[PDB]
Amino acid sequence: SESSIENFLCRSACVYYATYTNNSKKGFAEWVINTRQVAQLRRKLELFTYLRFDLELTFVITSAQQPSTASSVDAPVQTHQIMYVPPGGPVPTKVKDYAWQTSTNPSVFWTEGNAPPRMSIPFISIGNAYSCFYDGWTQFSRNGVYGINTLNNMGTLYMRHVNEAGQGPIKSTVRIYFKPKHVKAWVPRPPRLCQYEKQKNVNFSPIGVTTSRTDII
Amino acid sequence: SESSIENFLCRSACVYYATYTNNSKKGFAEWVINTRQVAQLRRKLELFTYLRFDLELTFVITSAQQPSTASSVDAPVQTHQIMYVPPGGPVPTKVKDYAWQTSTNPSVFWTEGNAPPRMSIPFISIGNAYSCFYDGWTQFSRNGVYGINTLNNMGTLYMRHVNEAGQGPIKSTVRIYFKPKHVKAWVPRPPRLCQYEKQKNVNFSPIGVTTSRTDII
Amino acid sequence: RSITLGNSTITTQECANVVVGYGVWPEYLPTQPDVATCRFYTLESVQWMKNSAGWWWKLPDALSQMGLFGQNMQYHYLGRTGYTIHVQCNASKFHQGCLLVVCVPEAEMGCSNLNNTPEFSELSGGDSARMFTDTQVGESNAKKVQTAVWNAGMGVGVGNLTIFPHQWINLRTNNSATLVMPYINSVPMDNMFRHNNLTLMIIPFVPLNYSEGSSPYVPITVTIAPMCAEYNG
Amino acid sequence: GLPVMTTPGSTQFLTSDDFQSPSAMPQFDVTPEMQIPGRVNNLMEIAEVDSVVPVNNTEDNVSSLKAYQIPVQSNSDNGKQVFGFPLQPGANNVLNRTLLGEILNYYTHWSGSIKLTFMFCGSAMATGKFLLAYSPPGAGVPKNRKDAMLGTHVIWDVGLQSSCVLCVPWISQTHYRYVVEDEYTAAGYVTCWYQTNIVVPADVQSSCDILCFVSACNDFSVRMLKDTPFIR
Amino acid sequence: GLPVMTTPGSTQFLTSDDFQSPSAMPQFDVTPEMQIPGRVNNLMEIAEVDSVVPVNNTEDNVSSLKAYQIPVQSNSDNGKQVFGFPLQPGANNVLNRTLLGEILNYYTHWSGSIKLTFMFCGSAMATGKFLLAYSPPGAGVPKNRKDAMLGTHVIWDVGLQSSCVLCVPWISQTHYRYVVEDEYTAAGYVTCWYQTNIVVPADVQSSCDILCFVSACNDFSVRMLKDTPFIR
Amino acid sequence: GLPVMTTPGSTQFLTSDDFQSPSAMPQFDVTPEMQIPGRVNNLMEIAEVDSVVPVNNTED
Repeated sequence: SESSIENFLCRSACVYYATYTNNSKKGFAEWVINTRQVAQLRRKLELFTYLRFDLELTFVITSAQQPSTASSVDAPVQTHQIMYVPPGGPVPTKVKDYAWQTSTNPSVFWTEGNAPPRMSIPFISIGNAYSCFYDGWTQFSRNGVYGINTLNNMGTLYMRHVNEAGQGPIKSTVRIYFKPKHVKAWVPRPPRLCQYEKQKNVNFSPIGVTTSRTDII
Repeated sequence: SESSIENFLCRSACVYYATYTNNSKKGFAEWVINTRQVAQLRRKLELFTYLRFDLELTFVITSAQQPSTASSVDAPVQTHQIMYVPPGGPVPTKVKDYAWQTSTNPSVFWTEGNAPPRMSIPFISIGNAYSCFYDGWTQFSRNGVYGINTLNNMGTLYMRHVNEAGQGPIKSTVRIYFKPKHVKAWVPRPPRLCQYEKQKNVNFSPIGVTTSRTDII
Repeated sequence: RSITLGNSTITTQECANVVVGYGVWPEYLPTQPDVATCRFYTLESVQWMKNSAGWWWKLPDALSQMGLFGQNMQYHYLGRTGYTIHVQCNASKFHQGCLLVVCVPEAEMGCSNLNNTPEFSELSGGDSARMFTDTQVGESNAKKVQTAVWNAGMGVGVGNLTIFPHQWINLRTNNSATLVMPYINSVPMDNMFRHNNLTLMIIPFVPLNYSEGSSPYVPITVTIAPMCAEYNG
Repeated sequence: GLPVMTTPGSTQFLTSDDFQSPSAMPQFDVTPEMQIPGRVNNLMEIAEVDSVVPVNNTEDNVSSLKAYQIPVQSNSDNGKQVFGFPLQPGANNVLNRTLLGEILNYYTHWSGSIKLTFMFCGSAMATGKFLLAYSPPGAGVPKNRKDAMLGTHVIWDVGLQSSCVLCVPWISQTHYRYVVEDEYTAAGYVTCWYQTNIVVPADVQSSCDILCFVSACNDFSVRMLKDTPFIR
Repeated sequence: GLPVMTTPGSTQFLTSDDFQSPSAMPQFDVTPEMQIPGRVNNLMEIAEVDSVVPVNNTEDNVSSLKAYQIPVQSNSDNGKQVFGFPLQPGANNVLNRTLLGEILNYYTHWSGSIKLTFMFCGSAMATGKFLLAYSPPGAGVPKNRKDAMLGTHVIWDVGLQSSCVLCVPWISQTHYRYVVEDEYTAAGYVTCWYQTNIVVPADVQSSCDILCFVSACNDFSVRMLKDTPFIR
Repeated sequence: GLPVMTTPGSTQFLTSDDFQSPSAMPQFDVTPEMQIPGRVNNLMEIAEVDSVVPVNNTED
């Protein structure tokens, strides 16, 4: 029963790691949600063609004092905003922007020294299953690029400090965790042989089938 | 079922943002509760004439060390007071005033580093429904100004530091969130075309009906 | 024997074994056609020579120029169709070889240049077999499909291709193959000018070999028949 | 006391939660409800009423009441077009600022039908005939009256009936085709054609006008709310 | 209020827990399920299908389709070996990249059986005989046909049957012996031997080939998942 | 939400407690028990067997 689909895929994996400082006026994080980021979880999810799962994310945020000038740098506790843009929503560009303050981008606000901020996303897609492989062009668009399938779009995530600060600069890292839940899988698939070259496509270089030996006997 | 009245209006929206420093002797926040502050929530609430809803507010308070003089600025945790004046109550003017200490202005006291301080206001009005649009003059007054309707008065909010401080000045921001609850709506209305000019009235400049095209065929 | 659909007739053996998809028969749920679309569209024959490598047909594009099915697609884009594929090669008892006949759903393919992505005239030829090569397509080309046979064009090992619904053609003992594929897609009715939801591959594992004097080719004949089709008009 | 254990995601403010809350003013005894007429239970009741479509935008009639009227006269040319508008959604079409198009810009995916009532606001003595032709997505705009006749059409007698109803579908997503490109061919058209001229008695004016309404025929299906683009 | 008491291990993130979580998007009404064919309920259904084993690696056939074919001819030497491969797991054996060996590298302890179907892809007129000998763990590789006959063997008639099935066990752990050391003696071998020559008519080619498949005979028993070594 | 109130002695580690604990490896399916002979249920069974007393210590 350790070879079930749930016990094979319901795990956790650090999928992103980004830093953002509070004073540089271009410091805020950004991650487009996909599965093709880490090469060890991508290979387990590409054994099936159609998948359907809930999602569950947990963020592990730290901080570090950057070297200020002088005269008793003291600081209160910090608070972070972790915004979730749904598929087809507005997108920030600066750290001070309208698109943070909107009403259908459900943020979470979280202060230091507490439990980490877990939030759960349901299965959001217009279709009936996510498709790991799509042979065809970009549907519902005027110009199409091969094998994109804009219907398995899951969202984006944006993070920033909500504390203004003047005395000491503070940079902060984040480690987004990732966990499928209630997984259903259809149409199995052979396991990938060659190395993963890029992220958006299945391009490869051809390699031999297996490891050589000196004779057949 | 995503076109219900509750699922269209029970959302959250940052409606105010103000700062207050603890030492300047005129630093304390103030917000008169209305709906006409943000232009994206005002347009959704003006599709109906009469509304009736509970309210639910949540405050996201931070801090920032202002540059003091010297010699080891250290500070304990801070505590804030968030007072709610009902419609027809006393109103502070200075940060040290009697009207903070009164008994029918229900405050909340909250220290840093905890969960944010949510409080809920019921439907408080003498009438039976809030009116987004009122054609007529100010009832129950000696002199009347057009389209005011003093019966949909919801209150005021005031915030300040309850910690005296001498070493390092501390300024603090606040983001009041806003969420209707158990919404009932009556008498629908066409959606607003022209730009919102001012807050107290429905004055406008006349604009065309729709976007032009080069021919009718 | 002597099965007939519309105005077309083929003949198969009665003691044949047909493999049916993932265990399910194609069935209806929209305008339902059965008037000039339920007939056997015989594609032209390819010749299995000695130094051959393989062939692939993208499935709802090979029938896009064939008849009124090729005109039902132009006036009705959305639709959901099953299939039925007969492949039979006719070689004598003095030839030898072995073919693998798979049907690969969502066979996304790789490019020769690593950055780019392949074009339409290299993915699918309408009613014409595109063929693998036993060599490596070099990276100097711009948009060409990486058609090395042992990686099956998809970066995956060609031995493991038997997880898809397949059938072996062994010229010592067998002659034909029959595949019944149902409708496999995420959305219930998809576009059809931008989505090739099946791919029929024929790959020779053990090559053709014969003595001197025999016919130096063996022709393979593919017959596709859209069963349980519909559209949205 | 009792042993508890706080999970991750505990002291956080998720701005789309549903928890209880302490009431800031108890003991108040709020005023009870009153039967006010016209209660909206759903936003698909603002959609089912019908509003007038500004078919005649034309770059200087938009700041006027001439944007709503389609001009109709009696000319000397046998067979011509009265109007025609596409159905490609969002891209500045005429059904955008109407009472239906202001709701469906608060959503991202919607799919349903449309009623399109017309009305001949001309004299009571004028008589004629009109073609109301709908081109399905994929088929182009018709160019003659004859090939507009061969598609889907309802031939409208003015003297017998002063209002015609033409029910079409309308989908948020437009299925393009890979090779043939044009700004709106896979959307549809609701173009209309002069079948006969307008024959009128003496001492009656010939130049009439037509109004055009839009509604929702059956119930829609909207999903994934967002914010409208009709704001600064 | 109510008295509680927080135990140790309370505000911690254990990355293998199972707690509830607040949903980031309620009120959404997700799209319901659809009957898509071919549902995988367990990873022991990818294992039961059979794939072709690259028995003929040989240092320059690995980038080809010649790695899958075992060459068979008709020589002038009475009794010789066709092929032979060990069963020592993990250490670069031929069943490693197959459809079974890609699942069992996601685990650490597994134990079960194996089907090994063969297939003679030669002419329909050629006739011969083959020995299929399995040496159990502890017994060495056989060196003659005679002592290969005395072990476990299935003698395969080519003209009567074009496919033979030989079912062996395969265990993750190899019980070594203390004194006698060799790289794989306590693993097994599936070596195969020429019983007779290949007798063929005129105008038929003599050099044939053999394919070899592998599967899982009964159900396996895997435990303690890990990550695969087939990555950078 | 629900109102609670944390008593004294709450975030402490008393090294002789008995509380539940989150399992670090779920979904594992451990190996079941086997009848191994000679099960000790109590330390008063090591005592009831008899051993020889060194009565004759005597320094060498």
